Amino acid sequence: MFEIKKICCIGAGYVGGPTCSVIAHMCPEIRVTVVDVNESRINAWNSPTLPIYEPGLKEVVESCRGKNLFFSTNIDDAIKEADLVFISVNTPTKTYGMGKGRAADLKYIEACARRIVQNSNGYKIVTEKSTVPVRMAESIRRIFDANTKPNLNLQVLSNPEFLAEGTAIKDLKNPDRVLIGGDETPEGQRAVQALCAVYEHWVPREKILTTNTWSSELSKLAANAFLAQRISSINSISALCEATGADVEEVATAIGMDQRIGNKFLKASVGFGGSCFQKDVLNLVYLCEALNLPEVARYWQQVIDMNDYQRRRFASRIIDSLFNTVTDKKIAILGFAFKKDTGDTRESSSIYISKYLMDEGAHLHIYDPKVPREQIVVDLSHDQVSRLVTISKDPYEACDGAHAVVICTEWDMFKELDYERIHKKMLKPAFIFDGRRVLDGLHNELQTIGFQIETIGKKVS
Amino acid sequence: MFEIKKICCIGAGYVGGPTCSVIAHMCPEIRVTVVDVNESRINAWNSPTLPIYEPGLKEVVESCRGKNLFFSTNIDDAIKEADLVFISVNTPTKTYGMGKGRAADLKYIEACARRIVQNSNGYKIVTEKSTVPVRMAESIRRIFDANTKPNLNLQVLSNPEFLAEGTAIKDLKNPDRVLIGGDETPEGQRAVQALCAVYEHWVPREKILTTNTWSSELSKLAANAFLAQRISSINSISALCEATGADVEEVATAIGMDQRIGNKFLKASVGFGGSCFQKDVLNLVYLCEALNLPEVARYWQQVIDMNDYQRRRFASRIIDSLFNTVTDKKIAILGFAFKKDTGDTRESSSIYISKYLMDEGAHLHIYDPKVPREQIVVDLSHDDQVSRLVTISKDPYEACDGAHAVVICTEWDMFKELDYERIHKKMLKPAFIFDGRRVLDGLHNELQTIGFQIETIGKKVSS
Amino acid sequence: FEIKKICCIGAGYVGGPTCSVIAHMCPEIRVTVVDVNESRINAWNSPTLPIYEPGLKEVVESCRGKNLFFSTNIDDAIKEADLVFISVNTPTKTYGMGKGRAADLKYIEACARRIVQNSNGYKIVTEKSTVPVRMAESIRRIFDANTKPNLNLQVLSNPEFLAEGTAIKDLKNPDRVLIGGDETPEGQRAVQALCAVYEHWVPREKILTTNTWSSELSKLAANAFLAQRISSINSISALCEATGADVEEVATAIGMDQRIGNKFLKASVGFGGSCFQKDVLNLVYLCEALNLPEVARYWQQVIDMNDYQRRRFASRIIDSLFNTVTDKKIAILGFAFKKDTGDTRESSSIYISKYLMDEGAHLHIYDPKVPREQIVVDLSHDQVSRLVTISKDPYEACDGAHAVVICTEWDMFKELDYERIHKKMLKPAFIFDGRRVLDGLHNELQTIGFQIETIGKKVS
Repeated sequence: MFEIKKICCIGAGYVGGPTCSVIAHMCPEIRVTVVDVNESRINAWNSPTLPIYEPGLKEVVESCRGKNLFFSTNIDDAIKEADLVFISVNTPTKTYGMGKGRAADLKYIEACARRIVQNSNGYKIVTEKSTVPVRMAESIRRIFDANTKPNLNLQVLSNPEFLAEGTAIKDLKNPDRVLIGGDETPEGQRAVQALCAVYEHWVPREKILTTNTWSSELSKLAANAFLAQRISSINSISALCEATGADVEEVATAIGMDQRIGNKFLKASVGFGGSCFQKDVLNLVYLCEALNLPEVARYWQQVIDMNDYQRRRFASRIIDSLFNTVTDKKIAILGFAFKKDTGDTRESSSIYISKYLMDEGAHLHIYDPKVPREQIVVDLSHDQVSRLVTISKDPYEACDGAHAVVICTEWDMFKELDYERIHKKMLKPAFIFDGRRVLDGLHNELQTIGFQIETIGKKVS
Repeated sequence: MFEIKKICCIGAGYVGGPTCSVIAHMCPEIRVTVVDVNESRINAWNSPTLPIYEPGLKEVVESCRGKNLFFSTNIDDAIKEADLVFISVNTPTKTYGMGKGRAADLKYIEACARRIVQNSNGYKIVTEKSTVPVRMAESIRRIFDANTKPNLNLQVLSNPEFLAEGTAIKDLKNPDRVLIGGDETPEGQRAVQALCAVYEHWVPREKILTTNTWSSELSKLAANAFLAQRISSINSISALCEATGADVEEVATAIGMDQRIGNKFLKASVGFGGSCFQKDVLNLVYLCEALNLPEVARYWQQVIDMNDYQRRRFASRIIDSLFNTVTDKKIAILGFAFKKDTGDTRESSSIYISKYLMDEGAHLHIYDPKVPREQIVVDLSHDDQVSRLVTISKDPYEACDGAHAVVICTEWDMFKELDYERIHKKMLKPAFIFDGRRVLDGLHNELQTIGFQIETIGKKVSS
Repeated sequence: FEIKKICCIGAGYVGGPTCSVIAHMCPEIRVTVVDVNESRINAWNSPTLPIYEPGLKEVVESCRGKNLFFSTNIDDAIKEADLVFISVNTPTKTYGMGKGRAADLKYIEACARRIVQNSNGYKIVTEKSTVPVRMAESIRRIFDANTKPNLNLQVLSNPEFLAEGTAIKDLKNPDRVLIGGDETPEGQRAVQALCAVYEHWVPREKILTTNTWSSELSKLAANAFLAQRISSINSISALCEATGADVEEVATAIGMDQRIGNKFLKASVGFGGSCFQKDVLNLVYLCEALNLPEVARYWQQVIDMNDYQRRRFASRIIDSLFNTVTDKKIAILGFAFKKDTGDTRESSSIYISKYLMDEGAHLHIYDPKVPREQIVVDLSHDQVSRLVTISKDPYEACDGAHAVVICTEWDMFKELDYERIHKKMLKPAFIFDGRRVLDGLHNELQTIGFQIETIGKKVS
């Protein structure tokens, strides 16, 4: 049974960094070297301020850095010494050409593969950690075969990450499962078992799942699509609740108590966001089109169409409730990050709701307790931002003289605002549009104050 | 009856120039004057370097110019003196307004017709040589009738050109047929015979076909449509060959040995090009829509859709074979002219293949032995993208040095004779050759043992 | 390896004539044509052959009983043969997946199973009938799954290209012989063995060897290229009618380009016969199944244009007759799909007739060769009883008629007494020439009083 003693991870982002930090934390006898072409990131990892924020990560990095955890820009030597090379580079969506807006951009993966084989001799295990399209491993193998040397024996595995941002360390220390895919040949199984042996230092054997290479790559895409589909499904029910007098929280509770469905990922919202869900579902749809599977492609495209409809429908409700005109009206946008307790705005629903209201000429005053001013301007920019967008320092200034308060992110503090004070200074009639159900239970009090309050999945009354 | 002694040709392009040169060459007693408003062209025709390249054309022109062949900008007097006036101005596709992208642009023909009747007296024969939509002659006749003078008698004929680019002189000296259309009136027939007697100085009577005016105009469009359809048909079969393991060259040989089909114009390619095939087919399509023949229109439109599909599919094969990403990859484009043995790039398939790869952000290194560097830059510009992504190489080995793939888009003979062993050593691995013209047929065993993965039109990819 | 014994399974218009010529040209080769149809096998052994081809009766009588044999003993013929031809029918599916377009392969697969059941040692098995591309792979899989010790069945493709009416001339002097086989040493050895049979009377330069798939695809593609020439010139005929051009003038001008050639450029009411439409639809279906929708819709245009040419011709008749033909007597001259044959398969006359029947016309149909019963069958699904009369001579069909519709180019229609026909027709009297058979007679017919309309010529 082959024992991995040296690990090299190419890519110092939110996938490679935390995973390779935890491996080093759990495997004292393994040397872990994280390398990246971006010198700023590598220096930041070796600095007192880490380039990504995850609870517990700063502690983990400080307990191993300098013993068996190393960050370096010397990509060549780290590859040369390693028994195992992780490919953890970014796979952004193509913004150009074939599959624009949907397909993954593979240029970083292929250059990474070419760098590895150029710098490798003898036996190494090469592992895809970044989210790759299915059959990527076949391409990496072909690059290795075409650039082969005497005694060179590079084994290619798949080992996707399933951590969700905000709980990376907890998820890496106690994963629901570890997924490792490899060829079903004797060489592939030896390599798979060698990688299993690393994770078995802290993960129970029952939570380590081994599959073939293609299953492992597809499982990562399928898993995120199934999760996004749960949200789009309950969001589709919220529209039906608004039309019938049902209440989407009561329905979601009743549904989730069926133990075959479970009670997670059933919170209706103005739409899901973040850098993973839309990107992975769109990648799955593109894959299906490329494989002549249009029925499957249109099946998964609905998850995205429903998400787009949930956002557009919420913006239209605002415009319709405000007497079908919002031009020059001050509107407070409370919450800009894609979810609470983060500064991340990527694919945030607040961006799309804001753009829809900007397209009507609304004067938006935007408050978020964590997102910086500069990021909000960028997210809403391509001049229109100058005319229409104000970034408020506190929620009450955002609401002063407003026609409506639009809650787009479920920050806990929005439940605690002084709505009596807010009402006095709003123009009348004053509206609250709750896109996150955070004001549930406060509706009776807000109405007696004088607000007209509308929320996702509840009939207006 | 009527003997043509002076000919005036309005238009000094591909339609007018070579034909009138050959007429002068074959008919020493006829004075032939080619006229054009473009003063650069007239001078070039009167210079030792001609504005279009055709084998043998220089010899023809130098044997008559100044004797009975003349190039001049004096349009008015050349018209006044002529017994026969050829209308040979261009009919480009409209890039604006009604029928944009498909209709023929007729402004030059009409201005030419108005110029003729304004400068004409007595009897003249006016002949449409340029490719026109059917019934163009009716418009010309109406212009003449509305601007008539005492003792003015303008007879309008159709006499289209069928020369193929590259063999223009051979085809004009030895044509498959000469086609002349005119009215079935006594005056129309006298004019038809007068034009026939010119061609009878070197063309046998059995090869001169006379029809009515409308049949002659339509015959030009239809013949061009039939030729383009043969190419689109064998190209559609090439995609079937790639999916089944048949080989399009074997299939094309088997088909072409049926003497009812014949073996010409059955070479599969990345797509037909040049300034005439697509233009003439789209004109036929537009004509059909305007006459409320939508079934006929969509029938001929398929010839163009298949050509567009053949180019898009070849580019998609390249991207797919290169691991579905060509961003920042160096790719050699060997061949930019629309066909071999010319510098002409008009509607060249290489333009479209190059643009598809540019849209992915590929670094193209383009080599062509005859196309000038500035023309390649113009054809790929709208520019900034051309600056970032396009290099024009001085020779094929420089284009291939450090390249991921070699793409052969034009069937130049020299690409067959390259030192592919030298090219392979300096290419990145795996090294790909994409043969869009089947020029490397028979070298596959030799190229594979060197180490290339070679893909070609109409052949399944080897595993 | 020398082929000494040949067995041909299938005694139709393909296998019979081809194997008769092989026997005639190769005295030392024993050639056995076998078929389960006992009626046919006897007819081949009788003085009256089941298919009529000039020269066929002469060729068969020179070899039958010598080295050419017709038998229903398929099994022993297979067991003894070095080369087995598969020449069974592949009709279009009328049910299920690909209905109306895909070939029904049940006879080929059954034939494959019979061969491997009855074979030992080395044999060459050759597809002669028109098959879908990759058919040979299916036959090879049946053979491999039912293999025996030392069994070696080599599968080749050798399609036939004879045209009905000139079959014997085409077999004795073919434009080309096409043989497809595996590009392995065993495949090439089997290919060369088949070439040696044909080299008894076919020059080497006309024998083309390719891989298996190319040979199968070549048969479909060639008929599709021919059908496309007809649909292309027919599309031009509609444009001639709209512009004043003449399709015969245009076709002559086109056909004098030696890169196009002057064959298969006769505009008509539509192509017919049991080959053209069937093969083009098979190609379209093949393209759809291979996820090639662009190629599929390209070749589908050949059929849509043919359907349009027929529908447009029928609508011209109806519009010229003042947009009503209910109870009007209309003479249909010609029912066969082309002249000088009794074959009506996919005849344009069937479709033109049915369009006119849907309007309630009283059709009187005359054809000098098609038997009465065949016309009734072709027009059936009661409507035939009410509306269809089959005439004995053309003058009876035209008596009291409003219109004469010429759908088949029989030479005799050029020679009718049109003065006599005009007197007894209702006025205005129309002639609709769907084959251009009356060209040159237009002035004479017009002065008699007919309004004459024809394909590819603007109405006078």
